[PDB]
Amino acid sequence: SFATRTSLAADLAALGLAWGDAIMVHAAVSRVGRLLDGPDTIIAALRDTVGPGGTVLAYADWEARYEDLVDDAGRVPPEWREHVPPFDPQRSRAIRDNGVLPEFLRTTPGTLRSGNPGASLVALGAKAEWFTADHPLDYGYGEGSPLAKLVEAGGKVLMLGAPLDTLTLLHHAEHLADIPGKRIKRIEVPFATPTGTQWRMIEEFDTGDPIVAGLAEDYFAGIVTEFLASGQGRQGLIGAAPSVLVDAAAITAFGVTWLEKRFGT
Amino acid sequence: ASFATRTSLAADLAALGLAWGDAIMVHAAVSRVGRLLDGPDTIIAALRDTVGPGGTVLAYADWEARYEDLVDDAGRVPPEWREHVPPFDPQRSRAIRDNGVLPEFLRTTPGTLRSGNPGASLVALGAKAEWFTADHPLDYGYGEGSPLAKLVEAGGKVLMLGAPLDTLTLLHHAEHLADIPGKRIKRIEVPFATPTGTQWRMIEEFDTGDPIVAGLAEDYFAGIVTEFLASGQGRQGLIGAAPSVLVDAAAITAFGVTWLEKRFG
Ligand SMILES: [Cl-]
Ligand SMILES: [Cl-]
Repeated sequence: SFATRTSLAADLAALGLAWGDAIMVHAAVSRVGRLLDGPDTIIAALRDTVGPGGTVLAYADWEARYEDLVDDAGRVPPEWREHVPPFDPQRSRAIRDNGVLPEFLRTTPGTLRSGNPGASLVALGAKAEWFTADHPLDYGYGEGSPLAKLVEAGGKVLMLGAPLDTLTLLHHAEHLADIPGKRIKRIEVPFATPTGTQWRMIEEFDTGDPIVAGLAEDYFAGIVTEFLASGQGRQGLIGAAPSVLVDAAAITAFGVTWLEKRFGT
Repeated sequence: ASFATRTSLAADLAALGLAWGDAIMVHAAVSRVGRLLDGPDTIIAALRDTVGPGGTVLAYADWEARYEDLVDDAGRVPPEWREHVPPFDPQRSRAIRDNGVLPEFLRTTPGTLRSGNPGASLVALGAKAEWFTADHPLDYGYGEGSPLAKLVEAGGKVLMLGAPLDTLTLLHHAEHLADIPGKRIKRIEVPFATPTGTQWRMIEEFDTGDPIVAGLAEDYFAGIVTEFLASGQGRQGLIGAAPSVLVDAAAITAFGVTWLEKRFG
């Protein structure tokens, strides 16, 4: 049978999602079961559960398919530059590699989208403007980023059936961790401007593979599983989906400690 | 792989016979097109570039209407479910994604309009978008005065861009027009969003979920299209990597009516 916006809100409240929360969601929509409005049922239920003073967020990123073309310095070959679609935070699609919910949130009326393309978040609700403002273009998973703001605001992250290694916030722990050997990525990015396309080199720690050597690609999942084993966070069903709800500040500190124990001096 | 671009796709579309000023309805299987530098949006952009500002780009939106699984044998929603069913909102309801994401991506392109009969709804973007989407009759929404009838009246075109040939929605307008006996009729209750809340209405139309009459294969539209091509009409060729078929809307409609009337008839 169908789960509804009402039934999902009951499940979310039971799992610990609280009135006024800033909630970042990662979802595997099919695992939730039958939904009367599909992915939009999830968005509506989240909004119902945090209420008007809460904020609903997701990781947008952008497709940036031209990245396959760049040279070893990260630059776009001259013959391709004119063809590459520039980033526009109001128009560029969210990436769909981990389901359609971020794109569906992006196109829900009222949603705002932050300005660092590959690190961009979407936000809908009371603090959406603040969460998406002034996203630094370099090291966009670090200080002053939407992820840093989620920690500062005491926000939460919900894995709604999503694979645990897709918890984007742990890239903020990677950025913060005092460990050596961090992998740095440099890539040229085109930005839409009223005066035309402006290209800029972006530098950040790589988030496409673990920040340091010796880790499997899915190592974030193990960090989350250890966090839960330590007695932190909450687990329960949302619809039919096994789900995990964690405090943003708590999981970030745990991930920093996890990395510093294994790679620090 | 190489990347197709909005420039290269526009060249392919012009080569296939798409013309400046055309009203073009597109059905697309994005995966058949090969690598696209801006994904499905490359296709939309190339279509707009080829027809220009005086042209119009259309697609079949429909809507998910998942509650249809709940209706009783007269098509009505049982009382315990009525409050939970998301109402149709032409500006908000997703396009159905059964035949790919392009209609939904077109729907969320700035400026696109969406017609008011949910299950028969078209999206339209361009010079005649208001006319194409206005006053869509709620009963028999594939018939007179519908966006599909208007496409025929305007001398528009239909492009199967890698799409299976039996997904040519316009041939449901031929089914509506054909003077044949035994036509199957569908009745279903539909909720509409309004300023004062949900308003329910019974909709009646010829059933477009199965062939209009008994004795036809489920994919019989595909055979009509290939017979149309075999008669010397229409154009065939690649768009990007995708085998594609471009037909005149008025011509394929008359052909399909004649095809049905010859047989049933
Ligand atoms: Cl879905
Ligand atoms: Cl379709």
